[PDB]
Order: sequence, then structure tokens, then C-alpha cells
Amino acid sequence: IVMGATNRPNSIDPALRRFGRFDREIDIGVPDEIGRLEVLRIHTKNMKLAEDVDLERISKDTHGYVGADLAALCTEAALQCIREKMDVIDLEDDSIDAEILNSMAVTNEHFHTALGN
Amino acid sequence: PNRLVVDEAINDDNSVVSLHPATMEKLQLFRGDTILIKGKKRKDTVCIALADETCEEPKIRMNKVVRSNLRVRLGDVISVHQCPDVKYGKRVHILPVDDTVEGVTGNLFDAYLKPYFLEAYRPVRKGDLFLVRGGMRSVEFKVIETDPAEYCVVAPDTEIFCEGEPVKREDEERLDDVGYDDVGGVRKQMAQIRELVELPLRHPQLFKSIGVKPPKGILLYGPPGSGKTLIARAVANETGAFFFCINGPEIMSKLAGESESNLRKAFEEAEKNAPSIIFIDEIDSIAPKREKTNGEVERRIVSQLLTLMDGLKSRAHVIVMGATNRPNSIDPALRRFGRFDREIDIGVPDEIGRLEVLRIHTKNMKLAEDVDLERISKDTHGYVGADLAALCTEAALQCIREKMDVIDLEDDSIDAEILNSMAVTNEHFHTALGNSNPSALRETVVEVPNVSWNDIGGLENVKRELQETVQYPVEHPEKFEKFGMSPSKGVLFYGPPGCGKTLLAKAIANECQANFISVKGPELLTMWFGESEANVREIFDKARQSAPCVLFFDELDSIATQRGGGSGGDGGGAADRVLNQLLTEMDGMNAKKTVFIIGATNRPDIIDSALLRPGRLDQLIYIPLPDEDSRLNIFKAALRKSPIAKDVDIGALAKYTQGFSGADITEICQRACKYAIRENIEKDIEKEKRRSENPEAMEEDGVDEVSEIKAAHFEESMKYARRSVSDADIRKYQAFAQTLQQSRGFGSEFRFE
Repeated sequence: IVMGATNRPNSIDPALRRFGRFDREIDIGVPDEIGRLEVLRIHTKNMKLAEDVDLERISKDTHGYVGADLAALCTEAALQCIREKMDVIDLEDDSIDAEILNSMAVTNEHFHTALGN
Repeated sequence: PNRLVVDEAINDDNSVVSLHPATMEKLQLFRGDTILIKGKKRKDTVCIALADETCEEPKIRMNKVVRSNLRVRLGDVISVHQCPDVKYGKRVHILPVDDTVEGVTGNLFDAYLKPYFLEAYRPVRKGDLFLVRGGMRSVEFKVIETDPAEYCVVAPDTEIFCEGEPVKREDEERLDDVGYDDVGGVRKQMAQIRELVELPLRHPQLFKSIGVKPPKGILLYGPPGSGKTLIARAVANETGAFFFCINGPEIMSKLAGESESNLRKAFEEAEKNAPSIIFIDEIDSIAPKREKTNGEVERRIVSQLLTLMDGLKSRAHVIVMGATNRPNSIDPALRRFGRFDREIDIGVPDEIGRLEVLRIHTKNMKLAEDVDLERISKDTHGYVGADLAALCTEAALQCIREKMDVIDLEDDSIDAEILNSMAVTNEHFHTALGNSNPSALRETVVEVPNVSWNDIGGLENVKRELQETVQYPVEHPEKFEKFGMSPSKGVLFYGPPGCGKTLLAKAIANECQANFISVKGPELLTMWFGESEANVREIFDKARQSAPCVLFFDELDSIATQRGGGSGGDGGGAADRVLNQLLTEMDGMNAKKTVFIIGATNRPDIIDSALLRPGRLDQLIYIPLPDEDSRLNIFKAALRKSPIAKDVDIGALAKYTQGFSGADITEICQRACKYAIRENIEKDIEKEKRRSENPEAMEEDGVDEVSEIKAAHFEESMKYARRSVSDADIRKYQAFAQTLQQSRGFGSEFRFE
């Protein structure tokens, strides 16, 4: 079985879409609100999310966002949390306290900021 | 407490540094002890710490040699740490400089280093440099290696070896490697890049604990010569990472097959030396936008770059800073997730940015004490950093101009006194600016205009309306969410020409500290005629990234008139490429985004109705001609900079000059100044005539009549006063305002039981 892949069916040469070569076609379209919710839950499962995180709000406010964009949003939120956590952590020190590392965790406002950016 | 500012030291000894006594006590440092000092580029050195009461508590005093060793200059902050582990060197390898040894016979070690280190117990670190005085000459020496392999104190029993090749001075000068301080105008972008890059490379443990994937792809687009290549080197050198630079032209100039080999070797070596940084300078040549795919080599290289970017991994500790002029010029396939996700805009520097760039480029030159760089920065608009460096070079060249007459060209030798007497002057900078040319003038400038409500004359109703529609949703949006209703995402200004609509927009932007973007209809019209309609989406994108923002579409009716609007340009309406794209982008804007858009039109009866539909630009506000107080405000603003004769108070004139637009006010002032100006020059010409009559008559100390702008010349100017707008145009405007108003009936007839 040969699963092709592309962006739009018209971008492919028609000769490939004749019977025998590539007959079935499937549309992996933009995920819906529920789809965005599952994608966010999948990408954020391994991270240290806060107890006040409201992923449903992010899913509702995310329209036109593909899964990769959602992962980028999560990464941006973590980066913003680091932002807030830079002042205490000295950059010139090759070693960083483990307590601060264990204390890091994203917050809903960080997600809001990342979505804004 | 261990960080101190670098300062000049009283002692010139290379291996001795001075610290404030209480500061040493806080660090538990005693006089004569060996201390490890960390400077820039992760370069540290070892010096003998001495107590100096004259040194300020937050300052550390040290000479030029240690400054070079630490790669820091005056004003830089360095860290001092206890180094009680410095062991007496068993063997130290130090070599001289190639140019400093010419004319010296014998063993340079015995002449200079042997007495310099014997019984001095001077700490030495690998790569350290110092100057030793002996035999009437000063010879530079560089430390090659130390027995501990980190640093040691050279004792009398230490065996110092100087058998090796001399060190080249030109190559040694590279040690002044670029840091964050050598760039300017990119403070915010500098922070973004420093974070996104230095954090994972220096402290990946943070991301690992948070379980996130640090970005690999960074794209720095902007104007040519803005300093892109310097930022990456500064970042890499500050993080201590291995930097490998790739230039698009260099890669594309290689023979087929060799470019791919070089690229793969670059990636492979970069991954070997992790943490590493890769700069694909001018990625446009490597991967230009697919407008036409001609040939096979170009496709091969672009696809090779794509697959190489995809194949790289987060654990590899590799970051790829691209570079280009405009993001659209790059092939979209590169901007997909995984390859090049983050994008940064190294835009034109602002006034402060221009100031820092000028101070950076002119620090090494012999500037005069009367140089006013702030004036140059203020007068330099649209100038990129490279243009500023060119301006400085032109100013120096002009100083040379003034200095040519004395210096004979045919003489192979030139006096040293004249050379030491050269120095640029502010007037030279003015001349260079007059001769120079900006490189960036059509690029959308994003900044916070300084116009304030005080500059806005009256218009209390419109002031209130626009503050309502804009100021609140950007100053108090959280409570808008609290109630939650959608805010207005647009507004349209219709009014007479030359009534200060752009001033109003800029003032409202400043009140909210929100960025203002000025886009005129002619520019979009030209770009569409240039078949570059993607510029419109680019404007919308930029306005979005720099939120909060106020996108001001100047002469919105220009496009409609080009198509016709309501006057009947073509047989029908006004919609076209640019207009339709504008509507499409308008309906596609994010409700949560603080991108407010303002449209200005001098002709409301010709604007396409589709643009006025709710959801795109619906709020319509009328801007009347300035009234008595508004006209007074405009008058004083125009004459605010100029002196006026005491006999003339401009409010009296403003009172009776109804029906006259702000442009007419500006021109009345221009003509009044102009007539007073003719008066001044006529007086000067009469003075010159009198002096010609009596050239030898010594000019007495007669108080020169104060050259002011008097009321007679205001009379002469108003004799040529204009009123561009007639009462018929205002009648049309109020007819539109009435067709809009249609408010009556329930003003007071409604009340609940």
C-alpha cells in the first residue's frame, strides 16, 4: 500500500490519479475544536503543566491552527515561563539549582501570551 | 556582590589588579592572593589582587593588559572569584610577537621573560598576553601553555620555554571578538535572539526538565546591511559556542556537487562541536522564492537544504540562523514546521538605535568635543546602520578635504603634527549627511509618534469618540473580556482635506503607547500595478506582529477613485485587486488581536459600500474644520517653534478666521515668516551697502534690531491667504453626516413603568 502525501490534489500530476495507481483520496483537513483539544493534550502530556491550565479555552481561541502550530504555541508558552524564570537563574553559572528546575511549570497566562505572539 | 565595573588601574603591572578593600573582604580576598577573573566571551584570567581604597566599591581597577586578557573595556562588568588552587608553574610555554622581536638579538626569554617572571610570582593563564619592558624596547608575549593546563604562578624555579614560532599581530587582533556591546538598534530583537539561542545551548537542562523542544530554525529578515551577520557572531561568541558561517554566494559559486559537499561538511562539523551555531547568510541565493524553477542544480541544492534541516535533531544542539531581505522572497517550503519556525524582524533602527550605532562606529575615531551626535540621529531618518557608517566615513573624508591644502601630495612623508591635529567636526557630519543618501525610505516605519492631544486642537467630541473606540480596548481589554462583547475593529475618517486626520491617528496611537503604521493608497496602488499585491498581506502581517498597533490607511478613496468610486471612473464601482484583498484580510482578522485599523478619506460619497459593511470598517466619525480654539491651537503649534513680535498675539487672529483649514493656517504662517524674512534680508543688504560706502568705518556696538516676525508681515501674508474648502464641500460633508445621523423620536419619549 502506497500512502502518498501532498498539500492540494491539483498540485499532483493528473496521470498519477488514474485508476490503478492512486484511486482513493483522503482529506486530512484542519482539526476542529475537539481536534485541537486532543492535539494540545497530546503535545502537553509530557510537560509540567499547572493545575490551573485551561486547555479548553486555548482550543476555543485557536482557529485556523494546525497541529504543528499548536505544538509551537506550547513551546512558546514554555519559553515565556522561562522568561519569567530567568531573573533568578544566573546565566554565567554553568550549574543551576535543581529546586528552581523542579519549580518550573507553565501557567494559563503563559499560554495566552504565546497565543498572542 | 562579586561583579564589578572595569576601571583604569594606578599600577601598570600586567599581573596585578586592584579591588576595593571592603569588596575584597566581602569576597574573603586578601592582598597578594591569586584570583580568577571572568570577562567576556567566557574568557577568564588570573591576577594578583591588591587592596585599593581609592577604587570604588562596585568597581574593579585593572590595566590595559588585563583588559585585553579579559576581552573587556572600561564600563564593562566582570566577575571575580577566589582562586586558591593556582599552583606554582613547573613549566610555562610563552612565545613572542613577530613584529615586536625584530631588532632584538639573543634569547627573548632571558632578555624579557626571565627577569619579568623571576621572583615576581606572576600568575599566567593559557592564551594570556602581556607587554614586558627591557633593553629600551617593549616586547609583547603570549602564553601558549601552562603545566597545570589552566593557569599557574611562574616562580623562580619555573622553567619558562620560548622555543616556537612568533605570534602574528594581525591574527592576534582578532582576539577583540565581537560581543553584545558591538551591536545596536536591535535591543528587543537582540533579547529575542539571545534567549532563543543562548538558553538551550548553555542551559538545555531547563528545557529538558520542562520537556520542551528548543527551536532549531531562526530566520532574521530585514533591510540589507542592518547588521544581521554581527548579531549571530556576537551571540555565538558570548555563549562560547562554535560558529561556522556559510554565505549563499560562496555556496552557489562552487561547482556542481561541491556545494552539497561543503554544506554537509558544515552541518557535520557543526554537530561535532556542539553547542554550535550556523548562519546561512543570504539564504535567498540558496533558496530563492520559486517564481521559476530553471535548471536542476538549484532544485538539488534547495532540496538538499530541506532534507538536511529536517534530518537535524534537537539533541544535536544546533541552531540555524538564516538571513534574507523579506520573508516572502524565501521558498515557502522552508517555513514549514520543523525547518524554519521562528521569524525575527531586524527592522530599521529607531532614533535611539541610530544614536547607539553612531556611537559604536565613531568610538575609534578622533571626534571633536563639539560633536553633536544627537542632532545627526534626529536628522537621520530611514538610515540603516551601514549608511550611518558610510556617513561617518564621508565626514572624515570631508575633514581630510579641509586638511588637504597644507599636506603636499607629492611628498611621500607627511608631518606627524598635522596627522595628530586632524579631527572631525559637527559641520563635517552635516556636510556628509547632505552628500549621503538613505537606503531605506519606502519601508513601513513602525514607531510611536510623539504627537499628543495637546497638538490636537479641541475636537472634544471626536477626541472622546476615538478614545472610546481605541484607547479602551488596548488599555483595559481584560474588562472588555469580563463583559465580553466584541469591540469595534475599525473606524473611518471623513472630512475636509488638510484638517489633521493623520495627526489625530498618531495622537491616539501615542496615548495608548501603540505602534502606528502609515500606509498611503498610492503605495498599494503602485505595488498592485507592480504585480506585488502580496505587499498588502505583508502590511497586515507586520501590523499583527507588532500588536498593539494602529494601521492607518491613508487616502482609502484613492484606490476607489482609480477605479472610480462614485464619480464614475469606470462604468461601475471601485472594487479591484487591492480593495478586494483588503476586504479579505479585514474579514480574516483575529478578534482577540489588538490590531485596530483607521481609514482616512477626503471623499465619503465615492467609497465602495462593501468596505463600510460591519465587521471591517463601520464606525464613521466626522472631522470638522477647526473652530476658534482649534484654530488657535493650530496657530500656536505652527508658531510654537518660531519667535513672534510682542505686538502679535495669534489667538486674536485665530478668533475671526473661521472656515479656514489647518493647511491654510500653516501657509499663513509660512508667508508671514517669508515676508519678515524678506524684511530681514533687505536690512542686511542695506547694511552691506552702507559698509561698501564706508568700508573703513569701524562697526560700532550698535544693538542689532531684533529680527522678529511682526504684524505687518502677517498682514502681507494674509493678503495671500487661501481657503481651499468652500461651503459647498462642507454642505456635502454635513449631508453625509445627516444621512448617517438619522437619530430622532426616542430621545426622551422612552421610560419604563
